[PDB]
Amino acid sequence: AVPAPNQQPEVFCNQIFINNEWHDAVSRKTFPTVNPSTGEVICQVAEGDKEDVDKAVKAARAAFQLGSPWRRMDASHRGRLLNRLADLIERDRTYLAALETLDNGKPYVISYLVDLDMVLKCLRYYAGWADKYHGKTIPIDGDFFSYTRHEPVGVCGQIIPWNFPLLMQAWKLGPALATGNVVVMKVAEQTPLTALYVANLIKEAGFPPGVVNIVPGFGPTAGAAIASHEDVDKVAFTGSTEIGRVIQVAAGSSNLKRVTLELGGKSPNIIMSDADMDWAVEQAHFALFFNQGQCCCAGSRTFVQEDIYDEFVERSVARAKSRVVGNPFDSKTEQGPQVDETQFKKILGYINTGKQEGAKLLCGGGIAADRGYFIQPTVFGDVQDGMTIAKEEIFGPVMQILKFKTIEEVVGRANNSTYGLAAAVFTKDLDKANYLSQALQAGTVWVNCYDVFGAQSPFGGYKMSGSGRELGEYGLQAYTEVKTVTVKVPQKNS
Amino acid sequence: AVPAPNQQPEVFCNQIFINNEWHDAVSRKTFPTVNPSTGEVICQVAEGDKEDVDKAVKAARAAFQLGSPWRRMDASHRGRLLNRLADLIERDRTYLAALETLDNGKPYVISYLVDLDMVLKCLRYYAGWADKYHGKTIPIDGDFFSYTRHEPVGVCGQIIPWNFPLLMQAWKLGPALATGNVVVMKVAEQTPLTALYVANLIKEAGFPPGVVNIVPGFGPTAGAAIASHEDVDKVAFTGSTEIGRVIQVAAGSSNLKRVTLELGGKSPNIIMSDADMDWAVEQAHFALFFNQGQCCCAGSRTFVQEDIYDEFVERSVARAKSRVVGNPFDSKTEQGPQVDETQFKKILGYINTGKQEGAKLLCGGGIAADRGYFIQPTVFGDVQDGMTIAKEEIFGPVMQILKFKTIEEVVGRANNSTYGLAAAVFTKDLDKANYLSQALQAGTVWVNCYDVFGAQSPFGGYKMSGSGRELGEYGLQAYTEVKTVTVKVPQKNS
Amino acid sequence: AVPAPNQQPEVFCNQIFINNEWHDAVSRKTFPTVNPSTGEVICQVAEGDKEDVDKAVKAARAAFQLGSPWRRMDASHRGRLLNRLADLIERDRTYLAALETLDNGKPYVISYLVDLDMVLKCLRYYAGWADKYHGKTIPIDGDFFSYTRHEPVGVCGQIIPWNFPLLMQAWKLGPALATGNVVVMKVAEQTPLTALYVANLIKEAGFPPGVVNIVPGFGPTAGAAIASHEDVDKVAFTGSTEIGRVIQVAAGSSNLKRVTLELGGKSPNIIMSDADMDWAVEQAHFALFFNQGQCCCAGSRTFVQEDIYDEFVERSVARAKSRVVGNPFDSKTEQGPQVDETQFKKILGYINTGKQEGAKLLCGGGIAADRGYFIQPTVFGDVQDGMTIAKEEIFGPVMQILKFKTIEEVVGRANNSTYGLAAAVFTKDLDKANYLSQALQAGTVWVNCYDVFGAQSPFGGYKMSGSGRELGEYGLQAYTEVKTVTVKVPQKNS
Amino acid sequence: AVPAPNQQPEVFCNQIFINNEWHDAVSRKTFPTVNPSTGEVICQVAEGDKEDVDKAVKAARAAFQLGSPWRRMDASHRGRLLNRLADLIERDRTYLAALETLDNGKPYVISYLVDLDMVLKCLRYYAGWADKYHGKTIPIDGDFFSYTRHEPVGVCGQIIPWNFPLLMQAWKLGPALATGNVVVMKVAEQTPLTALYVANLIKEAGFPPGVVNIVPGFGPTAGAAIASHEDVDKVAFTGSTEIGRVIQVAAGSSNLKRVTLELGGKSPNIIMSDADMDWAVEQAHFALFFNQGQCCCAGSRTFVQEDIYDEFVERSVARAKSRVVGNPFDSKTEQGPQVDETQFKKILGYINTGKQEGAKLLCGGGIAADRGYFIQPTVFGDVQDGMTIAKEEIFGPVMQILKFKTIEEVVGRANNSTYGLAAAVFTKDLDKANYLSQALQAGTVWVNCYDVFGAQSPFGGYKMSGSGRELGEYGLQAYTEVKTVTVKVPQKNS
Ligand code: NA
Ligand code: NA
Ligand code: NA
Ligand code: NA
Repeated sequence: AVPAPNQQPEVFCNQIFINNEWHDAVSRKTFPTVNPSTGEVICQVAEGDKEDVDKAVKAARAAFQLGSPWRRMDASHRGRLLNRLADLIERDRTYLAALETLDNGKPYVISYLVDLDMVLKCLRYYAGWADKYHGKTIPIDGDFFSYTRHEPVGVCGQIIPWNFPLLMQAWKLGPALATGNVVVMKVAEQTPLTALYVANLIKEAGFPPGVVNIVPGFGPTAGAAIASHEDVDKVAFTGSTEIGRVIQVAAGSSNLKRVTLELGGKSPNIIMSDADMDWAVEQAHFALFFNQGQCCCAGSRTFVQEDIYDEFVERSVARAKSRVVGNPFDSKTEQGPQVDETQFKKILGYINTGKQEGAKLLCGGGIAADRGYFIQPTVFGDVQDGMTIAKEEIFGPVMQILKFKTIEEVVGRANNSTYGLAAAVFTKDLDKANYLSQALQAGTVWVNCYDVFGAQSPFGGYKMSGSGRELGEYGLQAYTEVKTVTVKVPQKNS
Repeated sequence: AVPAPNQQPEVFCNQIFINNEWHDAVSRKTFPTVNPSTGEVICQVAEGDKEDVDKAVKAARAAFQLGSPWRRMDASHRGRLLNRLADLIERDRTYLAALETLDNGKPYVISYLVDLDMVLKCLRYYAGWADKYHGKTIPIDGDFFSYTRHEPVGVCGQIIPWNFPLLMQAWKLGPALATGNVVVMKVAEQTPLTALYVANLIKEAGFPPGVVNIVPGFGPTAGAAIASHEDVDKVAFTGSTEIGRVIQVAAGSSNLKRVTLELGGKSPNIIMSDADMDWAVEQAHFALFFNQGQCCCAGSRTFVQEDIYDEFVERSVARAKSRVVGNPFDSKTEQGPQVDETQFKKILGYINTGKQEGAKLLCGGGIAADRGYFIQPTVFGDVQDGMTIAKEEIFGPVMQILKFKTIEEVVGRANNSTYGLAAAVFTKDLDKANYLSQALQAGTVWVNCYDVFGAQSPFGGYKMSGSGRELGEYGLQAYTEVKTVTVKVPQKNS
Repeated sequence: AVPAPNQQPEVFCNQIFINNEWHDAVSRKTFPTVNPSTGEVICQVAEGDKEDVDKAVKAARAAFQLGSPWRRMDASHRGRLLNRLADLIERDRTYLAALETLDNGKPYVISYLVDLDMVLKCLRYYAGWADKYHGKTIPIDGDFFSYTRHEPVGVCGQIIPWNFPLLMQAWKLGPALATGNVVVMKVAEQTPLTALYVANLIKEAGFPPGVVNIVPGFGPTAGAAIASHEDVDKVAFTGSTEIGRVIQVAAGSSNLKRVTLELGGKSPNIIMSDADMDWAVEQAHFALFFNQGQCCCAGSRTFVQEDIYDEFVERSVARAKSRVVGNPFDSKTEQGPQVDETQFKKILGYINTGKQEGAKLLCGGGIAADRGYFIQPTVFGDVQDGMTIAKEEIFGPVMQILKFKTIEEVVGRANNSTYGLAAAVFTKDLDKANYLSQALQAGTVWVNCYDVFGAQSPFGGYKMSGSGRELGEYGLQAYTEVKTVTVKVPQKNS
Repeated sequence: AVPAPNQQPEVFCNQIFINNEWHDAVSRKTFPTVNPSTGEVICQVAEGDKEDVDKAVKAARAAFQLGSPWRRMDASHRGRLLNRLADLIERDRTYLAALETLDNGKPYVISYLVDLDMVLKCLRYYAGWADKYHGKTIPIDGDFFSYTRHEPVGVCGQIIPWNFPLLMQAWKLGPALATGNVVVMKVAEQTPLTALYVANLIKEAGFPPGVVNIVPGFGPTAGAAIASHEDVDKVAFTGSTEIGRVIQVAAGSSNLKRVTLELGGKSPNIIMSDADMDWAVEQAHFALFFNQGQCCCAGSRTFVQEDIYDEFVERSVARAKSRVVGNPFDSKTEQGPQVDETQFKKILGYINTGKQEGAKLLCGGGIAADRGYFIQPTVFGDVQDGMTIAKEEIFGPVMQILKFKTIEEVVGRANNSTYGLAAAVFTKDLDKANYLSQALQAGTVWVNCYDVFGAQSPFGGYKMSGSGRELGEYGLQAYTEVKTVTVKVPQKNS
């Protein structure tokens, strides 16, 4: 079931979080955060900039000093704190889900059943890793005792997007804190509220001051300040491929800080002729339209084998036309508004480009409401690889259906992209499944399913969809600095 | 028990290696490689540039295609090939050691007993890793079967320095080949010969054409071409910190290729009052003077506790004065010439700066021979943290001895650096050793020893000394692209 | 902060626990459990036998059937349940500690601050392991996809001792439940209460019926029934070496069930001449006297270097004389009574033997109270290796102090034993610590400390002190059955 | 590509191997080893007994002493030695293959192409493990430094069968030697020759005396002396379930030595109606008839779905009737003789048993030649679960074909056995494969293939088919003794 929401939840936090205290921007400047469903301003938020970032970094660095409460804390206790933070989030689940929906636009039912649940599972998962990421005792040559210490990388700058505000924060905080690092987080200007409230919970949980610092603000200012900072040891970024470049260049230009990127995609969803029609159709719909189509791993290239193409398209169009668009607080709503005006216009622009280039508009294609940033579930058929809607990430409710003949053909076409975040394969055949999962150049390959995330399984991109991995044990690698200690001994023995 | 060397080894390879064939630069241009012991030209070498690197990348990419011999090869067989390569190198050990000394300048005895031995151990170590770097089967939530495939990152651009020509090539090829990647290597212009001959052995061993391609040439040309190439998936660089920045910026500006860096250092060698005097003195000498002082992790900051400072310095000066400098082919020679004129002049410049800033010159300080790039073993006493020779990497036979009082003091001074490649601690006290090894911010902390390397133990730097690790199991991480495959199953059970 | 105890807590559970329900023994027989501090009966407890064990096994087997709630449960959820169990035990902490002290005899302060704290840390540690014990994807030769599934071993029979009732229960349940196994636990006849109450908490936590079944009773009856059962897949035993043999014999004679043993010991505590006198004395005292000396890893062989022997002995005797013996509920009591009469007499018998064989009685040596099973802290000096009190496990407040001269001597004397559960070394010298830690043949070697347990570090014995390890990642191995799945694929690629 | 064999290979080794030297049995007794193809005696072999085993154990223990060549040797060097042994075995490949066939009876082509090839890959695989089985540095609570040492278990008694003489020796020596243990091996009385020759190669390779000792002789004498020896730390046995019990009982009755067992089986080969008929028929034949049916994991229960039963049986019978039985040295021979008379008679007995209980004899069922121990490829149809030929391991060329209807039915029937060594599933359906591979209670589950072994993939049984695993990383666990070292440090930091 799902508890009734407060459609107009009160905002308790809207400032910069440093040393477990709330601060106004040094410039005293604030920026408005809008409710995408109405287009009206929710409240003002402290606009952090370079100077505010500097304050946050110094606080983090201080909390990371040898002998500090955070450094001396037992690894198991860090796990205890993460579990406490999770318990607190669960206590304030209904409120957080409502505030998430208010600032993001996604359906309250989803924020409660999906986003929040995943946030809880992510933090609790990593909570258990806190005291289990062992170093090694190595059998080196000669009379020596060699071993490695898995230490925290240090002050970690984390910049996250707006599509999954709370979840993105969880994916970043979970591994970082589990391994004993300190954080200076830069949340999206479109969705700063939920993350800021969580900071209050981090304080309530008992995390030492300076361990987690959140600086709301713009990208070119606050974000770039973190990426170019001389005292930030590592930066984790999740967003567009274009900005990912800026981040890596900034890291190489400054202090050569370690970098991991989770960028965009143009994920291919391959439906073989032997697939379960009903299942594939529903999953292909979910694969694309999930979260208003604002998912980095969205199945934006639906490949369908010719023998079943016509039927698949017919069923897909019907499903899209039946997709309920409206008030995200209404239990019947399947699709809310896009995050903001910029995205709203961007998507309409892509739809226009799709029409211009010859793609067959099967349904939707325009605005779905007079107020808010609602867009009709759109489906394009007979899409070709060279079309703009087949190459660029739309990040909206715009489905692309392409036809193919052979398995060798679809492999080449699916892999012919600078992106490689994810891919899916729908088939009943064992050999086909194995052939494709191996051949596909993507960080995650789903078989007879889509958007199946687990805190236990790593997620990340190939090619220009990013570098490094998040979630699972792999998610701890980027947050660890390996130290080798080689000691001379009297006489080494096996 | 070292075999008599051939002081005038014949050069059989001096061109660009692509598809197991030797090619002249497209521009037909060549550059001279000098014997640092005489200053005379050994021979000309094909000067590779962008167009040459482009040919290399295409060959590598072709060898990496799905279904190719290298891709279909059993992981165990890749291990067999690496073992065969090692066997071939051992067969031609005496020749390679001589050719190494001829082009690099290091004593032949060291080339044979150290470099070649370490080359063999590295290749053989990784040969064993070829079929053991397992992926994982993950207990994800829901009715799904989730697992990861540890696939090769792809086309790897590897740029190596001149201080350890053969060894650096092995540290690179070992992990790359063991994990099934393809290589486009750019060797140092100062020492291209030995690596090129090894390429001939790579062909002889049976490695498929295009798996390993070597392009000799300059850095701003060939090296930059690789770092900025749109089809190179990963770049591994070892060299100066200055150039490391260029590499990472090039990667972010191009295709967001994965990057790992092994940069410079100013490693502190801490000698506590309770240390074994004789041992610490000898190890401190080796720590700094090894390989003409041309070691990335050289103990260029010798911290000595006041109570033993005087005696330590006296013994160190004596050892430095008795260090034999001369023909690297003479068995009595402990120190050969510096790699080239540029390094020769740079070192003298640092010695001049050391005198100008108030450091007490105890011995050496000038040229050691009329012909070649020989420098006298130089030792500076009463060095202060603020001095240039105390902050900048000299990369030559110039020792810095600093005095300290407390253990807390030395930690702070040792850690006050933008470098953090290595560090050492000499003491008989258990608690002191553990306190320091933990407190020191360096990739490798040696206790009662120095420059102890093992193919089993990872090596890499903290801060601006680099990112990522080489050697050991960790050395495989950067050469692996993790793919998650999540399959829907009828009913998941434990 | 130790809360005021209920020096006579009420017993709510005293029956057999099967399918989350309380049952009387099939025979309806019961056995008394005595308060060692008064010798008075606390209450009767259902005396389980073979027929009762058979019921428990069938219940366990049923809960382990493919498709059952326990088998289908998400691994992460098993973790949640273990964390819930912990929270429940923490809620009833004060009560459990008191009940522990009542049935066992250990000081309430220790039961609260040590036993329960460790029980909570153990369960919470393993809760985090529930969804992280991955299988592997293996790069096998040929066109195949090979991987391993880490499945539960199945029905696990767990037999535990009386020295740490609650903690031994946690050490067993934590790893077993985290890996998805089912349990048929046989608790000690001397201390069945606390475990039985925990079963109530297991039910309250939400664990499916049949997952954990507890059968109180005698060893030759219930215990042997489990060890010899044809449907028990694995048995984990902790107790004496003598019974350990019976366990392995029973396993081999029955169905070849997997076996792991945590037996007795005669752990050497080596005090080098350069050790911290005060610290070594206090730790050596703790090492032997902890938990009324009823610790499997007790430092029952205190080796002291001759140069410091006299002083160490003097200080040791003073500390032993000042050790407060009395009512466990009194805050000032450091030592409570022995678990039962049998142990009471066995200890006195050993003290008598110590006197008869020439060991020098320095203090104590007799009964400490008129009522209960209290024994005076006894210390024997000038003990020789061949003496009975130097070879056999006393399991009481009887300290053995031996004199030695050289480090080579002590290693040989320490290792000359059929036991090898633990050992300790006290010294300030780095080389000595490393030499001894490597040379000593024991599952755990403590340096400058003793009885330092962590749920993160494995514990187990060498030689006849047992086989297999508990705690840490290693504790999951014995509870895992490895399955290899090798699938034929169209064409294998790296 | 198989070199012409020496049909009458000379025997160079037929004594007891201790300390790299050949010794006669203390009793001077010898036993004949027979050529199963002719029934003639090949030669006599020293009959080792208890006293001979005692000598071997003492030699092994001596070679395992702290500071010995074997204990001090670099782990990487152990790998070098293993690779050398492999090279020597390959050098004498043709000879060993012929001698294997001479004493065992299996076809020379198979001995050369399969057995020897597998032996080479096993040792070479484990050679790579020697310096890679790392211990751990654990983030324990409090101010401590905790880590583990992966030490050798010690003196390992290894008892192997006669079905795969050389391969079984490799599966044993590889992991034991890679981890630095010492060995006392007891080879099968029916096939002692090849293992003894390999011992010569062991000495030639450079292994220190006492590291590997081989004692040929009978089971109740030599084998039992090893299992019950007071100085043998671990025993690995491969053979019948009956003797496996004796081994575990001996271990528990003696010194509680660690035990791993690889026993028999009655592995089910499930053929679904949608399987590739031709492929399944050929694979089901191989599954049962390989190595004269003398394979522990032989697919002795071929379950076939009713809709394809009739055709499958027809094709199976035809294939069985075409299977060439004859001189193992003739290239045309597919099946040689059974290992000895005892097995010969046992098989004939089971064949008669099958006829008596109602199983339909489709072909064969009798002796295939006048001389030797040749038996006709026998196929039984319409076999029922309750029949003896359906429950007990025949270990001969006798196929059982059973009919089933549903997938749920077959799972229950396949799992209804005290054996659980292996199983197979033939189907084109993804879901069926996953459903079955998860449901089957077997150590190895092959999908669309059978008898696919890889040094990288673990092998072992469930239930009464054994305990523990061999091959892969898992094969190292039983050969490792874990030691925890917990050191007190000034101040623990992350
Ligand atoms: Na917003
Ligand atoms: Na040169
Ligand atoms: Na009692
Ligand atoms: Na024979």
